[PDB]
Amino acid sequence: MRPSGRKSSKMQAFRIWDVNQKTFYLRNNQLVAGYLQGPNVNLEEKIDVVPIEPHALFLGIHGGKMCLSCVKSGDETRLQLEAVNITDLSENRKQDKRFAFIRSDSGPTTSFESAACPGWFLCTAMEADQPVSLTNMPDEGVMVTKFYFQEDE
Repeated sequence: MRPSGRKSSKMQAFRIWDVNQKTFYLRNNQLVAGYLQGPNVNLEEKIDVVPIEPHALFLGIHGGKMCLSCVKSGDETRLQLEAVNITDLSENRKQDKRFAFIRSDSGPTTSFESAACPGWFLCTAMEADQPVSLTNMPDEGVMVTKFYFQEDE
């Protein structure tokens, strides 16, 4: 999540998929898993990745100022693209609250911790219909917390 800064100096545009012919992609309000629907490339998964110091912090852009955060739905909290209506306030480091992620990249594939140290846990749906999921339990036969990390187009 960066408001331009230096001109022509590397935009951090990020995309996520997996080697079993599966991809992450936004339709209206959620990043769908594996392979649902994409008729003539009307999706655009490019998000700006900003780190605290060792890779972990937050995500933002998806067309025009949509911030990927751990949002509060009363008692529950899931991954959401909230519309940020301010170009001046953009966090470089930030403290532990329901808004960051620990990106645990084990060489070619990662996992997403939520809030940051406490909060919610790293997975995504297995087949072509449900989305990205910050769950209540680890990988004890649950979902896909082993997904490949790709940059730009």
